Amino acid sequence: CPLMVKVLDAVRGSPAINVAVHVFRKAADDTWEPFASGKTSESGELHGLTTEEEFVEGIYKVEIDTKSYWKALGISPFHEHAEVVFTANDSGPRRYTIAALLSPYSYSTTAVVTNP
Amino acid sequence: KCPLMVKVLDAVRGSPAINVAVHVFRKAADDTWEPFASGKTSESGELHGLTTEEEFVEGIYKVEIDTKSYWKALGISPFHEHAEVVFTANDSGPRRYTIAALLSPYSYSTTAVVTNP
Amino acid sequence: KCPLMVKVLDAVRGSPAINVAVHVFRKAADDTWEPFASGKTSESGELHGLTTEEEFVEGIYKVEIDTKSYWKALGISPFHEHAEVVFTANDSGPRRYTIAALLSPYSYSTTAVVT
Amino acid sequence: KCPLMVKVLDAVRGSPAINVAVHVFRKAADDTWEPFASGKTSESGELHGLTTEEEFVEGIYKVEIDTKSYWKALGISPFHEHAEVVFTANDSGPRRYTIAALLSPYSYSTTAVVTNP
Repeated sequence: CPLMVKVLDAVRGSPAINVAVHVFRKAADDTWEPFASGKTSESGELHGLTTEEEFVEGIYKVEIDTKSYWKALGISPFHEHAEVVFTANDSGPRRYTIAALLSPYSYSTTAVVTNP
Repeated sequence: KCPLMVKVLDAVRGSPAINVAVHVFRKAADDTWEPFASGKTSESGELHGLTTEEEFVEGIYKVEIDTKSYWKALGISPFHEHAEVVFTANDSGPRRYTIAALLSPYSYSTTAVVTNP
Repeated sequence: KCPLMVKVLDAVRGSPAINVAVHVFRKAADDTWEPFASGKTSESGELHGLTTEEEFVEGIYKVEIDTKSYWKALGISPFHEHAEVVFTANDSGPRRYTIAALLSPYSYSTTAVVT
Repeated sequence: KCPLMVKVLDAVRGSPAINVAVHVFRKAADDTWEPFASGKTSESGELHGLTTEEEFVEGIYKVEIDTKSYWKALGISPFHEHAEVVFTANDSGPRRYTIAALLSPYSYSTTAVVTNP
């Protein structure tokens, strides 16, 4: 699990469940080609969408379908989705995880990176 | 601009919090918090003139924001009773401090920015 | 009364970010982003005049903040290439939108305020 | 499991905040905070097994994080003296509590997630 995305719902005080996660990689033609997709559990965490072998150096992008969740929960959201664009494995392999705290019309993204 | 400013924004409505009790305390020689200044948040959420620059001496200060009052009125059950921030003041010169709070029913974030007059 | 305002702060130095490039795009009918506006962040970190109220159509918008450029000079290698904020503007009608982004070398938070 | 857990990160370094002191106080009937539990944040940046469910009671609590000491060790000048989270525990029934804090030299955020076990 080189990449893991954790999603939490602030207003409900419970992990956000059933939000779509989509991962893209920048290609040589500066175009985003799909990399992986996932579905977040009731624990609020989606993992295993990427393996170390498939993961390689490049500029990625993670999309979280925060729009559909709040319609399902009945809230009108401001943000269509959350996008986190970052270079990966610039100097050797590393472990990247992206945490997202979600509210209607407000969200935060934090990334902690460990070498092993 | 006052040396201490407090701004609160609401996540659920995307608007600044209105009518939130804010309390300021100052440390004492006996390590006991003493009341320093109290205010009521406006609709804009920005409060100025709470403490005068001359009456803002170097020391340890605490600012509290009434989280329960805002949410018990609007109808959402709070997780936090209130938000408290503690910091040193006037270590070197009379700087201006701004304390910004992003408010959510079960979360909040606090940031501090300093401006030199 | 600029409908779109971008506010950027630097948590590491506790001061507003200075000399930050910001770009704004609007989605086209071909589902492709097309440049809409751009600017340069001042010392205060608050930007105005990026767009006009009259020329603010009801479409999907994206805001890009050149986080990598800022922290490259300051000497701390940043995690994020940049910051992206995607939203559907003028869903119910004209209004004022404020986008506030708190920056850290390895984290950032975005909050939206409507007048 | 553990009724209350506190998990802390660092923002500028992109690493968990290690060697950070955590102190928990419980409010008394005399409005006096009693030292309830104290711990040190692990290398993973999280603290677990802080309180027993039997020891945990239905009252107002408080969590303190030693922000000042952490930045002194790493060599960066911090703004905040400490981080304080206050809430009402077991208002209705026993539930799991998790308090998350993301630290930066001049800002920090606190989020709380509660689920019925």
